[PDB]
Amino acid sequence: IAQARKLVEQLKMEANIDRIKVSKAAADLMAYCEAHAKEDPLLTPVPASENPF
Amino acid sequence: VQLVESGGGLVQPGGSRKLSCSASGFAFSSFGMHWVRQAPEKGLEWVAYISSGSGTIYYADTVKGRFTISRDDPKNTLFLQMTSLRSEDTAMYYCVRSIYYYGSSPFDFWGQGTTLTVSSSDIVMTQATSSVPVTPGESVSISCRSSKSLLHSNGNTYLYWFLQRPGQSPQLLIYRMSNLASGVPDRFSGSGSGTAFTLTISRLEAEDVGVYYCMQHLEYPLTFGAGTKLEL
Amino acid sequence: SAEDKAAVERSKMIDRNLREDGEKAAREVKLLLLGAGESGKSTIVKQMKITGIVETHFTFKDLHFKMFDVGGQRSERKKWIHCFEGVTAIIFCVALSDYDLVNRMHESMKLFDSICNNKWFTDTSIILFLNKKDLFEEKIKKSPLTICYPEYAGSNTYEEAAAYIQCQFEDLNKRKDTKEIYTHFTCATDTKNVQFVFDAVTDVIIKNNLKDCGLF
Amino acid sequence: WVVGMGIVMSLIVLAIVFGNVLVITAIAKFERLQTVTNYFITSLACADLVMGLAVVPFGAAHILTKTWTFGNFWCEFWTSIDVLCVTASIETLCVIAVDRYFAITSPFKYQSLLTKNKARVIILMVWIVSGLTSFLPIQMHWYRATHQEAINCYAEETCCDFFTNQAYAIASSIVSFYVPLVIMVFVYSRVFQEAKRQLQKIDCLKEHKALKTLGIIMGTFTLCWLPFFIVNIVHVIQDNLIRKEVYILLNWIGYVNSGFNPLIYCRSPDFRIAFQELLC
Amino acid sequence: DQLRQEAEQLKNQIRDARKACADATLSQITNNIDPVGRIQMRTRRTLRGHLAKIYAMHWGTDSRLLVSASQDGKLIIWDSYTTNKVHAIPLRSSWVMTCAYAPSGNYVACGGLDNICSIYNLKTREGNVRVSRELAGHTGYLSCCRFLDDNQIVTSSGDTTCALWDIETGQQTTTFTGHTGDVMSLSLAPDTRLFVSGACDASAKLWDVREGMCRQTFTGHESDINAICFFPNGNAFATGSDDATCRLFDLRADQELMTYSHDNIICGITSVSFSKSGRLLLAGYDDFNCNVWDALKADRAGVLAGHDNRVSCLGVTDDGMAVATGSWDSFLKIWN
Ligand SMILES: COc1ccc(Sc2ccc(S(=O)(=O)N(C)C(C)C)cc2C(=O)N[C@@H](CC(=O)NCC(=O)O)Cc2ccc(C(C)(C)C)cc2)cc1
Ligand SMILES: Oc1ccc([C@@H](O)CNCCCCCCOCCCCc2ccccc2)cc1O
Ligand SMILES: CC(C)CCC[C@@H](C)[C@H]1CC[C@H]2[C@@H]3CC=C4C[C@@H](O)CC[C@]4(C)[C@H]3CC[C@]12C
Ligand SMILES: CC(C)CCC[C@@H](C)[C@H]1CC[C@H]2[C@@H]3CC=C4C[C@@H](O)CC[C@]4(C)[C@H]3CC[C@]12C
Ligand SMILES: CC(C)CCC[C@@H](C)[C@H]1CC[C@H]2[C@@H]3CC=C4C[C@@H](O)CC[C@]4(C)[C@H]3CC[C@]12C
Repeated sequence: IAQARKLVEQLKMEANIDRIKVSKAAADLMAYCEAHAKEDPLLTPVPASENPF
Repeated sequence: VQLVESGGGLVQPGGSRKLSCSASGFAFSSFGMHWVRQAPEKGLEWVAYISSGSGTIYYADTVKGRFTISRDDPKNTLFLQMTSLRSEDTAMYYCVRSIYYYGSSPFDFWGQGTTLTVSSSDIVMTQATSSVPVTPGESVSISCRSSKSLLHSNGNTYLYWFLQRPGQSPQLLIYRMSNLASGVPDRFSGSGSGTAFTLTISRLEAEDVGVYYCMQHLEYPLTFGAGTKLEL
Repeated sequence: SAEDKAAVERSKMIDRNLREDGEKAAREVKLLLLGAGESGKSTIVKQMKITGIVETHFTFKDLHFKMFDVGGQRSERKKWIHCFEGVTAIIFCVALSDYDLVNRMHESMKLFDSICNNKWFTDTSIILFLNKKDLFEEKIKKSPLTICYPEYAGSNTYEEAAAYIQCQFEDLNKRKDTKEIYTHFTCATDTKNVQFVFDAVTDVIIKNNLKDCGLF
Repeated sequence: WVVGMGIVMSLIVLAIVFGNVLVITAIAKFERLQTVTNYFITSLACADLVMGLAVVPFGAAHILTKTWTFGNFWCEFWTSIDVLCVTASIETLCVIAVDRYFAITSPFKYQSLLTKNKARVIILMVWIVSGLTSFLPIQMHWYRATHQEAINCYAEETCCDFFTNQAYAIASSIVSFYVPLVIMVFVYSRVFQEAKRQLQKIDCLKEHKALKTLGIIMGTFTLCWLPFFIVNIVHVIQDNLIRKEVYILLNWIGYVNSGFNPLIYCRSPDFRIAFQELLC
Repeated sequence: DQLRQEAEQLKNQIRDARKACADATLSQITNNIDPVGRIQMRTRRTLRGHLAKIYAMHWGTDSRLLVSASQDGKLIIWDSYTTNKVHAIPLRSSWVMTCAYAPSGNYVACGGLDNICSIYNLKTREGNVRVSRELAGHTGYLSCCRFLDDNQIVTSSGDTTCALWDIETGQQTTTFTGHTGDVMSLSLAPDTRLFVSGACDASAKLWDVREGMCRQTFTGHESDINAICFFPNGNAFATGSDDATCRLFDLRADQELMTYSHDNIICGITSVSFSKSGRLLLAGYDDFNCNVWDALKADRAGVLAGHDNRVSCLGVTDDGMAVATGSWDSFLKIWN
């Protein structure tokens, strides 16, 4: 009974949170992925003159 | 951290000497040790080098076959045995610690050295000027030149700028031509390209007067510059 | 390749030190100690010279033993047991005078079953110690043993009660062809457990050596 | 006829060289395989490597051409190196067996006195005694077979046939094969005693593996080198009983044991990982 | 007590406004773009100095140095370019479980079954590495360690509690207590303003560093979870459990976004890491080999099969040059 009030208070604090559409989130992730594709050495192999390994 | 040298003094020509360098405050077994000398009226001159673990020993042409180096890790000392001394060996000797790994700053701490008075293909480093009079509060720039490119294929330049104050042992100002040492104010800076380097001091203050030195660490032997004297 | 040679020398020195330490740490016996609530786990430690994990170091006949006790740390045992995979032996401790207390011996048997059939310990040997024998001598002459074992049928005295308990221990491990269980009877006095541990470790090491050469 | 036998000779040369170079490279490159035990194995590989370099190809040249293309120097060197390699291989096998026995019998006391210095001393002693029975009695002509055919083939420059007297045909076989055979059989019987005692203590199904391993280890060494080392005694014990063809055949049957040995003595999981890494 | 049904209806209301915003999944929007193709990475380097099971490692900020620890009782610093050993630090408690590297490059952290998190100083004036601090106060094994700044550190322990410390004094500045099991992993946001942790409760919690109170809770796994990493944009993260599956959650939407799993795999996950562009997701398995997935299309892009035992740790540099994997085989390898 000691932790029940704390659990209720914590969940009530977690209750009021604004949420965004999942489609907008997917679009944002895809846009971030596309806008940084050039500087991705593992995604696009670069010539061995630039590889430090 | 301190290094104390002993064994110097008056040596008859052709004699022998045995110089000691006692370390305290750091792990002497993880540091390579250099002996470097300076003439009473000239610049510094690299003498000898011993690695960590006695694996490698390096000399110079003037000293090879006469000067030998050794160390005692349990007793934490460095030793230099000198045989067949000539008049050219009259100098002041400094025991320098140096540690080599990725990002280390070698040649950082110097001892007080000891005096030695005797009765009676190398890369060339040059200093354009021998003395520069400048009033305090201004900015100064000093140039050093080399006979070969110091830019290794890995991508770093092995140039070192040091200072010796009047009546004091030297100290590391900048290492690898662009990196500032520890305990050094940010007003100092260094730059340059192949065979042309410039050390720039901005907002000159007191105690900055002394002698600046440029040295290379591309291969052994390490060659010192002439050094420029900055005085009021 | 100018001052990288000194870096290579430093790396080689580090390699030499690591190799020497690894060689020194491979000829040292490591035992894992398990017990229960007031089961005498701390009692056996007294005979040897001797936070969350407790380490005990001792030497016997020029052999170095490191005993690791994990009873102090309480958490999900599934998440850290595999760190002890590869130990030489598991020293299990059981209190012989807890047959009627409370239920306790049933929990001890459940824990022994759980620890004896771990995928990480599928080839590890167990040295089992039985404590509180002296009190168990007269704790059974005033109370029947059937309280903890209702399906038991035998005369109530120490000589065969101890044998029944020992045989009850052995009927838990299912890897009978892979591991061997060593059982011993001891009390607070009569300091002879060190010989038992030494002999069990010698036998385990001999078996491992035989398995290495292709035999066994 | 000649083409096929030459082809199989080249095949065994290639197999021996490949196995030995693989083992030596695997031991030399990686640092986890430089244990005190593996040192012994290294020696064996060395004593085998020369088989693929300066013994078998020279024998092929001597046999296929039916004559010796060199004279009075390469014949003696070839014979001495052959004897050296054979003796070194057999005594390395014996040392491996003795090490296994000492490890099985008393582990704790044994591992406290097996320093790398002692292993190096043992290997050096093995190679020195192998050399003493090959180069010393051959280059100084200590055998010196004395009959008409022996003198005739000593004289002219094309008869590279190995002739021996009663001496060096008994002592060389004793040192090379018989004493190691006795030591190995005694050691393996003693080891099998505890290998069976430990299995019987728990109680029979797992004893088959022990018998199979012991049988392979002893049989591959014995069936290869025993017929040659008994006919070697016999042809000097009583003449006009053994022809040269069977002598050569048995000697080559002994030779192939060297190529066999890597597959037997290098089955450790670390060795398997190293080999897989090397051959991808 | 009415509190039980009150909490039940509150949870029902929480789950009510969690699918009304899920009009569409990550797929059906990413199906139009072209796939990555085939990823053929090769072992450029093999770092072989450890003599036991490697349990964790961390990449330096300059993407050339790393640190690794095993059960041998030592943790060592690797120069990833020339394959050189810079430092070798022997620690007192050999039961290591985690590692961390200071963003400034001055300090390293450790901690295992000894309930203590040790902080070592790399750049001293005496030439050797000495232990600078011993954070104590946990009652369970240290599971993870991350550096916030040169003076702050967040730790996760096997006693259900996370703790934000203050290395200068050594006291727990803040304590986070919201789980019911053991917290296994930890990951910091790019801006170091908030972090997320995951526990044996098959759940993850989003903790604000300043206020020290949990913000959001994420569920969906079926077993203990062992790895957490943030997306480079900082608005999503990825989890990997013993369920032999991984999945990526969203902070703003506040539910599951997409799961990655295959029928062949039956073994659990041990490590997770991302890539600079956020296009491919690494994942270390108990199959002794690690996989590379297309983070958008959920497709097996590559397999880095080069280990003999299970891969325990996995990391990707800050500039994206390479990816390092370490396993119980005692060898860690760099792939490019
Ligand atoms: C092929 O792999 C080999 C490895 C090592 C050896 S050696 C050796 C072997 C066994 C014993 S054991 O005590 O009988 N023994 C059965 C115990 C394990 C119980 C003693 C020594 C020994 O070191 N004896 C020392 C005495 C000693 O130092 N201690 C005796 C002891 O510990 O009891 C005298 C000695 C040393 C070395 C050599 C050579 C030159 C062959 C290397 C000869 C004699 C030989 C071969
Ligand atoms: O100690 C020993 C150790 C090792 C060995 C073996 O390696 C021997 N290798 C050398 C034989 C080279 C092959 C061709 C020589 O052919 C000459 C046949 C004459 C023999 C003969 C005599 C009478 C009748 C018929 C044949 C021998 C050892 O004795
Ligand atoms: C006639 C020719 C073949 C003789 C050649 C001698 C060679 C093959 C013999 C003589 C000394 C022997 C070495 C003796 C010492 C060592 C160092 C030890 O740590 C591993 C074995 C090793 C490396 C032995 C390998 C074989 C060896 C090198
Ligand atoms: C076959 C011969 C010529 C070469 C092989 C030599 C080795 C394997 C054999 C020959 C004589 C043997 C030794 C005989 C005498 C001793 C001293 C004794 O206190 C312990 C065993 C020990 C140390 C034996 C070890 C193995 C041994 C050294
Ligand atoms: C692999 C190494 C260690 C084997 C060394 C074995 C030594 C003992 C053997 C191999 C070569 C042999 C020498 C070979 C050549 C000669 C010169 C000859 O006119 C008399 C014998 C003599 C002097 C031999 C003495 C013994 C000898 C030196």
